[PDB]
Amino acid sequence: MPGTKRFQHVIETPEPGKWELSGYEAAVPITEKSNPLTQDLDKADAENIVRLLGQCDAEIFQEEGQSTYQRLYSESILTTMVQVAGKVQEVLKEPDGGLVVLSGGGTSGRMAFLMSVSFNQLMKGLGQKPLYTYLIAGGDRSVVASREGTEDSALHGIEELKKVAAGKKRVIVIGISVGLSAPFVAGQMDCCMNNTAVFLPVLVGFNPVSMARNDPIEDWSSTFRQVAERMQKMQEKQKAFVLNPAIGPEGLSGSSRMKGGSATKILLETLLLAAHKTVDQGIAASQRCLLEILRTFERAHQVTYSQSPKIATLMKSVSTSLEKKGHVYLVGWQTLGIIAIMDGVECIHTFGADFRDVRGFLIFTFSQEDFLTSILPSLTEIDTVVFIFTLDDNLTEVQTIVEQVKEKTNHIQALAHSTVGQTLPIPLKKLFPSIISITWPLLFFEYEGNFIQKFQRELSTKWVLNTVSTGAHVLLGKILQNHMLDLRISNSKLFWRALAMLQRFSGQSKARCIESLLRAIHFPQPLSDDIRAAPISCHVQVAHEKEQVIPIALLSLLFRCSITEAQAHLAAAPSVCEAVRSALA
Ligand SMILES: C[C@](O)(c1ccc(-c2ccc(S(=O)(=O)c3ccc(N)nc3)cc2)cc1)C(F)(F)F
Ligand SMILES: O=P(O)(O)OC[C@@H](O)[C@@H](O)[C@H](O)[C@@H](O)CO
Repeated sequence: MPGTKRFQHVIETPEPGKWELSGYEAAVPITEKSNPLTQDLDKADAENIVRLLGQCDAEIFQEEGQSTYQRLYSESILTTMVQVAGKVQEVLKEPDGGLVVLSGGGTSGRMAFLMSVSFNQLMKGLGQKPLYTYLIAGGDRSVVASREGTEDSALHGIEELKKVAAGKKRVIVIGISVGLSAPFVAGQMDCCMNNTAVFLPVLVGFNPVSMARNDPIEDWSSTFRQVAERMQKMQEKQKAFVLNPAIGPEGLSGSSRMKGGSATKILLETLLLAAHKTVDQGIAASQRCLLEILRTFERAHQVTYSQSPKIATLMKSVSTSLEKKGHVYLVGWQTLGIIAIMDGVECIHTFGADFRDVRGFLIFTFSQEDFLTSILPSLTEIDTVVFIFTLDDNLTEVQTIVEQVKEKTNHIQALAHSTVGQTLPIPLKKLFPSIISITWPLLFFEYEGNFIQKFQRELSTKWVLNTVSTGAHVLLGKILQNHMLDLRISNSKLFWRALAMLQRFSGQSKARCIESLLRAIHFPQPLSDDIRAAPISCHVQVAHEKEQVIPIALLSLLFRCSITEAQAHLAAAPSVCEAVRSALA
């Protein structure tokens, strides 16, 4: 019937109590699963939230149990890292006409960008031509914007890839998609396999290939799953690689910007840095070199969450200022500035939040005086401003701006990275009472810009900011158990996530859930056979423009009522969240 094929890959809602034994659960990709640790994240206070997310992050480093999924420290994965470092070396010997592309959508694209800069700095420092570039769904602008809609085209991915691979002779394309999901990446990987002379694809994500996305892509014939099964067959001959350790579900379900983006850096910085540092030594990359780097990243998690209490306190002050209706400013220097802007932007699509609600700044790129002149005026009693820097930064630029803001704010906390035995200028630097000092043991780096120290700090800041931004919103009651129910449908994945969430919270059939969602999306237009059979992109395009799509659809299901009736009830309620939670009860 109309729509059957569009919706075929969707599994039926299991009966009450049979969610386990249906094996609906067994087919939910790890990246989409509910994390058991965060069952009650919506009831944790600020310190528990910090404890719970630090613990979810720790799962990146958990080793394989004895019939189960390969993980970061499993031998098959590390061996694949080794072989990939190998192939990157080949290109580093023959830079002429060589290129290395790091590509993803959303946060995968963001992570790509940072890494491409770093390894370009590193080749610069050695006086070598930069060989890295990045690709991101929707073009360069996407690096620092909420543009969730742009990942759904495989021709787009391929076009970007063809632009940059210009007239190169040897191209490594590292397609990153946490969910093994983005059609932007799938097209690149497939195109690489049709020209193996030139291209070597390397696919990075965090699901087993058996769980890779398998619904049709609108502008492409193969599914991500097919593309990844075929890359895996090519790996036996070293013409493709799939690098896909499980890292366990996200603490906020399906929020792959968190563990996923972190694991992307951990995994790729490790491997790229091993490759570089072993070419000039005339020595193959080896498990042992990678391990050293992985264990350093693992210490970085411990070190970072040593500051949990003060992490929780920044949480409380970010949530407060949002709860009144203030804004939160994230002020950082060099690469940590960039990461700040990335965090704030991601809050737009992740929590429905305004661009002003949690925004980042680099010294979006506003110089010292420029920030003092334009932004400084807009501050208020109830706002919160966060300073993020190292002791290597230019602390006269720092303290100035802090001085200025201190008058207008009072809620300022800060995030400071030091090697042990560095001190804070002004012992009266008690402009910040009780800082989040994060102090890094001395380590034996040998490259000029000390790249291992940069990656540690970036990763640690990422974790802090991710945990704060995410925690501040959970405190406001915007998250249900460990799901963001009220998201904005802006791509096909988000559309499947919504339908999934409707089945889980209603317990009602697939067909009912699908019908409610399409009615909520296209109201006031009734369901027609065309709408039922339309490409998912049609539903996305319409839903992306509306508010409360998913809650309305869930209310209509729970009260077994019309869309007209569910909107009226929502408008009659004190808030979306209360309407939903009391309807659930
Ligand atoms: C955990 C939960 O059941 C759930 C179950 C499934 C999904 C989900 C399942 C599949 C998709 S998807 O976009 O089709 C997809 C995405 C990635 C992938 N590798 N495979 C499929 C998106 C979301 C999301 C959530 C619920 F409780 F949240 F509903
Ligand atoms: O890396 P994937 O699975 O291809 O996901 C790509 C993007 O959808 C994803 O990073 C999204 O922007 C984030 O908001 C999810 O937290």
